Amino acid sequence: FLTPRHIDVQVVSQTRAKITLEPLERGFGHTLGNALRRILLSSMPGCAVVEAEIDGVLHEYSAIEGVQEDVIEILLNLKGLAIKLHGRDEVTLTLAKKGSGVVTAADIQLDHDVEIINGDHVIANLADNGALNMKLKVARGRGYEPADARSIGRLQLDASFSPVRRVSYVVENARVEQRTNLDKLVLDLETNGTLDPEEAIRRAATILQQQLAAF
Amino acid sequence: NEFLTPRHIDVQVVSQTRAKITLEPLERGFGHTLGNALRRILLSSMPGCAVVEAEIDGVLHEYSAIEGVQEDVIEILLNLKGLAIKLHGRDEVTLTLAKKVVTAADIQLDHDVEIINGDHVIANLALNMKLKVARGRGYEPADARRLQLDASFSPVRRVSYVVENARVEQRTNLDKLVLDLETNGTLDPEEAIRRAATILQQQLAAFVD
Amino acid sequence: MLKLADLPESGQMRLFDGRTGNQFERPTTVGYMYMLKLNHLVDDKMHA
Amino acid sequence: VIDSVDASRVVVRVADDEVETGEAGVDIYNLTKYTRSNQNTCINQRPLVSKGDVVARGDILADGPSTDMGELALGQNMRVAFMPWNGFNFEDSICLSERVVQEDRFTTIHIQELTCVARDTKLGPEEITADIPNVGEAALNKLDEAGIVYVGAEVQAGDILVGKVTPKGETQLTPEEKLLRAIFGEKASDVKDTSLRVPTGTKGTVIDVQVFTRDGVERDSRALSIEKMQLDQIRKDLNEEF
Amino acid sequence: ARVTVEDCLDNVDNRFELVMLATKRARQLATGGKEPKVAWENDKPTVVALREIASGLVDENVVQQED
Amino acid sequence: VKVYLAIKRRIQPGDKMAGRHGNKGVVSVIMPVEDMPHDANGTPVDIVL
Amino acid sequence: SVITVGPTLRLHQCGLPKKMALELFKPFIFGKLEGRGMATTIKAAKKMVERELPEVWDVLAEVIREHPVLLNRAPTLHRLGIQAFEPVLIEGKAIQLHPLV
Amino acid sequence: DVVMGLYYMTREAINAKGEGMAFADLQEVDRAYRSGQASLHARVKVRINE
Repeated sequence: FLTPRHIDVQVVSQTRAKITLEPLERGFGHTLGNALRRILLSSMPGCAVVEAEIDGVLHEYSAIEGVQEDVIEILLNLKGLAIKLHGRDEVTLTLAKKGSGVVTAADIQLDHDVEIINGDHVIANLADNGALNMKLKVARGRGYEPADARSIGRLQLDASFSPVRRVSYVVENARVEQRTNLDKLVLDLETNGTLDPEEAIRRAATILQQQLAAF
Repeated sequence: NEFLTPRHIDVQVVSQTRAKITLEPLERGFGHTLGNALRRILLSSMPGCAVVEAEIDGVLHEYSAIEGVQEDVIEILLNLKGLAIKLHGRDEVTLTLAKKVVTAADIQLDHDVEIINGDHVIANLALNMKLKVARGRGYEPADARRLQLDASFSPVRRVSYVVENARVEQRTNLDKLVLDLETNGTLDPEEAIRRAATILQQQLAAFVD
Repeated sequence: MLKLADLPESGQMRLFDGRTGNQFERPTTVGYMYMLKLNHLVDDKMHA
Repeated sequence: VIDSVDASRVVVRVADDEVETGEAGVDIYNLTKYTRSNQNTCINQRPLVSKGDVVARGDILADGPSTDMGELALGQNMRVAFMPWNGFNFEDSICLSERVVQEDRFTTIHIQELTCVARDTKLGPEEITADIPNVGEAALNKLDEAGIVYVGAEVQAGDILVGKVTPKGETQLTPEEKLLRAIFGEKASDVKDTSLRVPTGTKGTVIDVQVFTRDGVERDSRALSIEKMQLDQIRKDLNEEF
Repeated sequence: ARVTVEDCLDNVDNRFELVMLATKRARQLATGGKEPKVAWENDKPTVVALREIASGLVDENVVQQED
Repeated sequence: VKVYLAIKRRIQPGDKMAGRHGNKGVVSVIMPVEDMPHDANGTPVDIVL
Repeated sequence: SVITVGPTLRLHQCGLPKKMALELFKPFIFGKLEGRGMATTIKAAKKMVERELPEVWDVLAEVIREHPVLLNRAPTLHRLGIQAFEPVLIEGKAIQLHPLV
Repeated sequence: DVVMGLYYMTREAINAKGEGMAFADLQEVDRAYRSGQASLHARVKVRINE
C-alpha cells in the first residue's frame, strides 16, 4: 500500500525516453502499465497542418515551375511535420524561398509560441526556373478529424498529428525492504518532440481523473 | 482542445449481487480504455480476506477420506473454499468449528470477523477443522510461498463489458460503455468499482495539475 | 536473416497483452505483410 | 548531366559522344500531370533525381503511379501478425490500426468524371449561362459570371457544377406550382434547369475542366481562360526549352 | 426486454395465426382506438404487439371483440 | 464540357484489403493502436490476419 | 453495398451507416417529422436531411433500435441469403454484419 | 476462432503452473485464472453448481 512518488526521467535520446515511477506490488505493475498505455495511446493534444493555401497554384494537384516535388508530396511533407504549439490554437505561418537550394524545416518563419523540432526533414527541392509561395494554417486537435467531417483558395487537409508513436512496458524485480515481490516498470515513450513526456503523463492523469470522478 | 466529461445516466440493477451500469457520453478511444482498465483493476487485485490455511481431522492428505459425512472430504474442502469472509479488526485470525447438514454460522467467531454468507452449506450429517484467514491484496497461490490452498480475496466474481456505438448528434465516432458485474454480496457493485478506482485516483492524482 | 538482426529464428516472438495484460504462455509470430489495395470500395457501389 | 528538375518537365544534357553535329542538347520530357485513367483513378509522375547528377541510357527519371524511385511500388507495408483477434478477423477479415489513417498510408484518391452536354433543340438553344433560376447563395458563390466553378473549389454532396439551362413551352403547370411561385414573388421562369450534379457520397475538390466547342461558334469566357492558361503553359515550356 | 417469439412458438406451435393476430393488434395500436397492455420500453408498436402475442394476453376472440 | 472531380477518400470501415497470396478480406472498424498486441521492443502490430 | 464483420454486436441487432440510414428510413422519418411537429412539409424535410443537420440523428434514432431491415446477397444460393436484423447508428459508408451469419 | 478458443481453452496438460490446485467455484476459478499465476490448461479440481 504505497503511492508511486519520486519518478526518474531517463532521457537517452531526443525521441525515446525512459520513466520508472516506483516498484509496485505483486500483480500491480502490469495493471498500471497497461492502463497507462491504454490511456496514452488513445488521444493526446497534438498539432498538425489542417489548412494550406498556395498562391502559385489554385488546387493541390497540378505542378508548378521551380518545385521539384509534386504538390501531393509537399502536402504529405507538411502533414508529416512535427510542430510544437504552447498556448495558441491556430497560428498562421508562411513559407517562401528563392534560389537553387534545398529547403528544410528550419527555414519556416517561427514565432515566440511556434517551435520547430526537426531540422533534418527536407521540405522540398528548388531550382533556378521558378519559386513557391504558400501559407500554413495549423491547429491543435484532440482526436482524429478528417476534412469531410471538419472562397476558392481554401484547401482542406486531414488532421494527422502523432504526439506518441512507440511505447511499451518492461517489468523487473526490485526490493525496497517492505514486501517479497516488488515489480518496477520501464516506459519507453517515443515522441516527435512536440510535447513533454511528463506533461503527457500529467494530461493522461487529468483525463483518467475526469473519467473516473463520475464512477 | 476540449474533452468530453462523462455523466452517469442510468444504472440497471437486477439484484443485490448483480448490477449493470452504463456510460453513454464518451469519446472514441476513451470508452474501451476505461472499460478495459476497470475490468483489469477488478480482475487483477483487490484487498480482502480469504482462507489461507486449512486443516482436517484424521486426514493428512487430500486423498484420504473421512467417516461421518455422506459426501467426500474433497467435497467438504471445496465447500469451505467457497465462503466469503470480510473483516477489518485484526490481520490473521484462526477459526475453529466443532460439530458432531451444518451451516456457515456455526463456526466459533469473535466480533472482529463479520460473517456475510451464513446460509452456505458446508457438510452433510449422515467433524473438526481448523481454518485460518488472512489479509491479501492480490491472489496468493499455494505454490508461491490439505494444508496449503488457494485464496480469493476479491469480492468481485465476474467482470464483462461490451462497447458499441451510440446516437451522437454533435459528433460522428463516439461509442458508449455497457458493463455487467457480479459480486459476492459482501460489497455493493458501485462501491466496489469506486474502491477499486480510488487507487487509480491516488496513484496519479498527486502528479496531475 | 532472422537470427542476425536480434530477432527470433522461427518468428516465435514473445508478445505482451495490451487488452488484459496477462502474459501469454505461448510464443507468437509477427512480421510484415506487403498487401495490395483493390478497386472494390463502397463509394462506387453505393446506391442511395 | 541533369541541369534542372521540375515536377512539370525535366531536361537533361547530351554528352559529346552520343550526339550529332548540330542540335546537340535537345531533350524534353513532359511529365504526365493529374489526368483521368480508364477506371476513374488518378495518374501522375513524380521525379526521383537531383540537380547535378549524371544518368545513363534507359535510366528512370520520373516514376508513374504505384512506382517509386525506379522500381514497382504498389502498396505499403505495416506490422502484421497471425492471430484471430476478438472476431475482427473472423474468417478471413482484416483488422487495421490507427497508424494507417493517421499517416495516410493506404488511402486512395479517385478522379471522378462528369460529362455534361449543351445541345441545341428545335424549341430553343442552350448555352453556358451563369444566370440559372432556382440557384441559392451557396451554389452561386462557387460559380463565376460564366457558369463554371473555379479551379480547386470544395465540392459538397448535392452541388451544381456546370451551367445548363434548357427552355420549355406549354408545360401545363398546376395551380399549386403557380401558387408557390406567386407566394415567394419569383418570376414565372419557363426555362427549366437540367444542369448535372454529383452523386450521393462524393465530396471532393475539382482539379481541371475540359471544354470542347464547335468550329465557328460562340465561346464561353471560362473556355477563354482555359485556352489562355494552356497557351501560357505551352509558351512557358517552349521558352524553357529554348 | 428483447423480441422473443419463442414464448408463443412453444405455446401454440403454429407460427401462422400469430402473424395475423399481431397484425390486427398493431393496426389497432396505430389506429389509436386501443391502448396497449404492456408499457412501452422505447419501442415501436411492432415490439409491443409481439410482446402481447408472446405473453398470451390477446387471442383471436379477444382481438375480434376489440375490433 | 467535362469536369474532373477528385475525391480525397480515406480509410473507412468496410474497405477491401487483400495481400499477395489470395487472401481476400474486409476491414472491420478503425481500431486504435493500443488494442493490438505488442512485443517488448516498442512497436505494436498494425494489421492482424 | 459492401459488407463487413462487426463482432461487438448481438444476434438481435446489427450495424448500419448513417449515409444509407438517412434514406432507407425515408417515409418513416417523413411521418415522424410531420407527426411530432417540427416540420410539416416534405421539401424542407429533404433539405434538412440533405444538409446534414444536427437534429436529424436524434429524430432518426427512434426507428433504428426497433425496426427490422432486410439484407440479401446479389448471388443468391439458398434461403438463408435473406435475413432480418436491427440496425444501430455508426459512422462510415459500409455495413457491419453479424459474424456467425 | 471460437473453436480454436474452445480448443486452446480446454486441454489436458502435463506440465504447467498450478498443477493439482483447488478452486472454490466457477467465478472464483475465473478470478484465479486471470490473476496471472494460473494456466488455462492444468489438472485442477473444482465443484460445479449444475
